[PDB]
Amino acid sequence: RKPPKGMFLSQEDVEAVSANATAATTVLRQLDMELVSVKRQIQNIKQTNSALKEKLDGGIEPYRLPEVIQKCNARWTTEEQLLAVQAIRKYGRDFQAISDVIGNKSVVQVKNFFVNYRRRFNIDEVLQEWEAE
Amino acid sequence: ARTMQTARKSTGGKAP
Amino acid sequence: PSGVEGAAFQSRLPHDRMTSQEAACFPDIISGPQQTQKVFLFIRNRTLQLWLDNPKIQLTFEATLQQLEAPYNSDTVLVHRVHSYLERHGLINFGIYKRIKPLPTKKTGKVIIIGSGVSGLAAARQLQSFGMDVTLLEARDRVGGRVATFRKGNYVADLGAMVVTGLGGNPMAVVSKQVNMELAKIKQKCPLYEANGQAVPKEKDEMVEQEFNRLLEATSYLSHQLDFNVLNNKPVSLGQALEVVIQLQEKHVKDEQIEHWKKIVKTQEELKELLNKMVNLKEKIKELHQQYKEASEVKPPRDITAEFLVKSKHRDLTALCKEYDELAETQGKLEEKLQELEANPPSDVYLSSRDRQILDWHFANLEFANATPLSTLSLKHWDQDDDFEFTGSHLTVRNGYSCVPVALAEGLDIKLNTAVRQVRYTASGCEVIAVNTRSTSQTFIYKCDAVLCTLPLGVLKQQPPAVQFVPPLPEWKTSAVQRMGFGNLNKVVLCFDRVFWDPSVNLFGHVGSTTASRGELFLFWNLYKAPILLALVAGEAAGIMENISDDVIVGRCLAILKGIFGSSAVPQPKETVVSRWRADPWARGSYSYVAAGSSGNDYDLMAQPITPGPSIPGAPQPIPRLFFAGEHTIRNYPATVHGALLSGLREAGRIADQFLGAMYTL
Ligand SMILES: Cc1cc2c(cc1C)N(C[C@H](O)[C@H](O)[C@H](O)COP(=O)(O)OP(=O)(O)OC[C@H]1O[C@@H](n3cnc4c(N)ncnc43)[C@H](O)[C@@H]1O)c1[nH]c(=O)[nH]c(=O)c1N2C=O
Repeated sequence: RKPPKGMFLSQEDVEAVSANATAATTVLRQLDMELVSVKRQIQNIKQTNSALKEKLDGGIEPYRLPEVIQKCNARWTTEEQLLAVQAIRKYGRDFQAISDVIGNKSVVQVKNFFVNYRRRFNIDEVLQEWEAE
Repeated sequence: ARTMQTARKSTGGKAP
Repeated sequence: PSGVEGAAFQSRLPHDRMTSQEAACFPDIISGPQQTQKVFLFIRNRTLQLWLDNPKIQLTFEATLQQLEAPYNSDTVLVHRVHSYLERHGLINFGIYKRIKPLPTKKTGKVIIIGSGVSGLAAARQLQSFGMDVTLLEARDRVGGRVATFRKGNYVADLGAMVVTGLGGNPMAVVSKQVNMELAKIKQKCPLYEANGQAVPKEKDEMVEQEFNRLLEATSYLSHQLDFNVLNNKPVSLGQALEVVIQLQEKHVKDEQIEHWKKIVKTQEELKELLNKMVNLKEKIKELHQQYKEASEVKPPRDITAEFLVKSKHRDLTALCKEYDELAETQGKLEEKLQELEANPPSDVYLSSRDRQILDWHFANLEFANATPLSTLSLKHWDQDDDFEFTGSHLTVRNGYSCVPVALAEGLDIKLNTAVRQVRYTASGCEVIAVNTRSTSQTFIYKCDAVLCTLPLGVLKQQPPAVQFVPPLPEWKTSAVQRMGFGNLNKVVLCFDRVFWDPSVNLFGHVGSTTASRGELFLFWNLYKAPILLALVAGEAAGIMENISDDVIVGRCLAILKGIFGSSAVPQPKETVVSRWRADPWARGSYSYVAAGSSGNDYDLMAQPITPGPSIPGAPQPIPRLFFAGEHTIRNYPATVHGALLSGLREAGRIADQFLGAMYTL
């Protein structure tokens, strides 16, 4: 019913070695040049990737700034209220981004902030021009 | 034929 | 099996069922009542058991029925009907047995037997035992046909049959009990040795051989599963199947590498994509870092728009430093996954020229068993006789196999040096025209009732014909002779003055340098009591080596030995012998095979005797006058000696029934 394990004897393949005499040494060269054709293209992206690696030397260690460690307060200084209306104009609704700029306010306080002062700061007017970019 | 092999008798296609 | 059911197997017969031959002799019983059939099968097996129990002397019908046990020993007519069917088709009282009921005073019928061959000798004794006049025409000056025994001094070697393939259910076992025969087992252990003379290693020996058999089963699958037996309209040879199996494995090795390095380039290109984002991200990090430093230059206190611009660029720069690390986690996995795929590559190639050399030795081993190259062997039917293989060790005759035919031919009428030229079979009889091989003017005319023809298939296949059949053998017969195969196998014998080989090893190999030399002296044998080596030439090699001198052969032969045992160790041999069977006019080959396009069913056509045409027109269809026996005529056991022997018992039955009456079918 089935070949010995490891034998590969498909009906399709059998007609293919036997259509004619050298139809054997045909489809076995068809692989030796389809096996080098890839095998060069490895080294030929393997070397392009060795170039990109050289350009990324040392990483981004020159360009890091220390973490802004600061406990997270509850009252809204007129500074924090003003850092806020500007993040909303640069960050849309990404509260998460917004509560890093202010950095001692919480993503929740962020959400409440949008609610409480929406009439006063015309946050609506704000957000609609954020959308225009 | 196949019966004749006395050394290293082959297996494939037998009824074992 | 032991007991009565043992005897049925030792006689090549199912203990629990009637054979197709028992049916034509006993059709009132086979089609009768299920208990009936049982009673008969017991009578058969019980008799066989008696003969096989001590076959040195004749089994009278009296002795049988004496020992028969009630209720079986009641129906005496059935016992006669059974003791006759056995003795008649020679399942009992065949061989060299001291006769109880002495031979009849006056024989009836004349039978010329063409060839003092093993099949022919087998017939001669049965017909002579039956009460007929038997006379044998042999072309050689020695009795055995392809059982040749070279004898010189104490050196002894068979250039013909050499091994008994198993005593399980073998007729030859009975002969040994009757004949004096030194049967010694062959130990199957066979080392191998490549061209260098260095022994092969258990690693590769086993790696090769199992892949060989696996390749066999592959062809067997192609043959019976994919009905692969035609291609550009010809039949498929076993060799052709093998190379398409091998060529599909060399195909799969390449498909397997290609979808592996094609995995590497999929991950090289996931990395090439990855670095490109990293380099572009770094530039964005490099510039945001600038902008942050530039707006940090504005010193406190500052208004909130610029205080936002430092907070902002700081959050933006922490946002892209966080991306660039999750892209160096990801270069972590891919830089790893790509040493994975390089440290676990697949099989480098299907077979090393060191492998395919040791593989070509397993194909020489086939071409030895079939005495032909595998281009010729038929894909579906080459092994069709596998089911009747006997059981036990293979054995050898240390005192020379020829001791059997010489024992078999005692007391028969044999005319040596008598070359049959022409067989004339006519409605009233047969006349056989024979020259004397020494002085081929000298003519002999022999007249007889029926002619039993153990001519080897080669001699029949010969064109121009060694023997002319008057009238022509009909087209169904001649075409059965073209389709079949007679192949070739040769032996070199090397007779030294002392052992320089492993004496407890009976045989060892030699791997050949290319494919085309795979059978060239591929296997040696140490079987004879004296220090004798003996070496095979199978495959295409054996036919081609007939044209080379003994010296050249023995020279080559001697070399391979030196590479295995060392130049100092191997002395020049005292006497040496080289067979050339395709060259012998009383063989024209070695034994037979199922040629591509042939079947086991052409072997049956070779048995079917010939009944000549009416002499006077409008006369009644006559008797069948021309009979055939020999190793080439016996589908279930071809190419062997036991098989040839059986065939000549077959025609002793068939002849006696045709000329002395079927007295057991009432
Ligand atoms: C090299 C070799 C090795 C092995 C075997 C065989 C070989 C070759 N064979 C085959 C059988 O021997 C063979 O089939 C049978 O013996 C012939 O049994 P068979 O079917 O009777 O064939 P034959 O050749 O003896 O019959 C032909 C005879 O007829 C004669 N003859 C021919 N033409 C004639 C004419 N015109 N006039 C008069 N006489 C004529 C001729 O000289 C010869 O004596 C083995 N058999 C076995 O059992 N174990 C073995 O190991 C082996 N073997 C090794 O492996």
